[PDB]
Amino acid sequence: GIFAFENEQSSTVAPAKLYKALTKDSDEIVPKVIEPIQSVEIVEGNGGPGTIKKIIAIHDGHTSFVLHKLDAIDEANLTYNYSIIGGEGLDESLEKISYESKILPGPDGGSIGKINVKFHTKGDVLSETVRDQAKFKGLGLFKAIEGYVLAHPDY
Repeated sequence: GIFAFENEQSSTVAPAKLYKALTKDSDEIVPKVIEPIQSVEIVEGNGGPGTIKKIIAIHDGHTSFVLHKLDAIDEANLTYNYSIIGGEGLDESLEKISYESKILPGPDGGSIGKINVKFHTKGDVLSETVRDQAKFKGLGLFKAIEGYVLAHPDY
């Protein structure tokens, strides 16, 4: 199945800066904001669509990873779509989780992060364990990065 959810988060960060942090600079910001993440490594591709990233983490004890694929990016429209396609952290019932993001202009020179998340389930049911984690999964990454940029604009 494919269960889509939409979420929106306002931010005081200027659209282009928030977008940059979420795209171009995420590899380097993420390790600083989510401690278990040691690094984010490009294992395929040269950065545009199709690129695969191995996010190396050590969830208490041993190193593991999660696989991320860039599905599309359009900086001119401040949009970027990526998916979580493998490794630990990806529920057993999911094929992958796809995110389609767009940063829109908000009032007062701030912005709005519209995140459409799609859970591609192996069955016809979205488990309550996942529908109850569609949160951390929905806006988690976004909030972490936005908070960082918010507190470290000159990063």
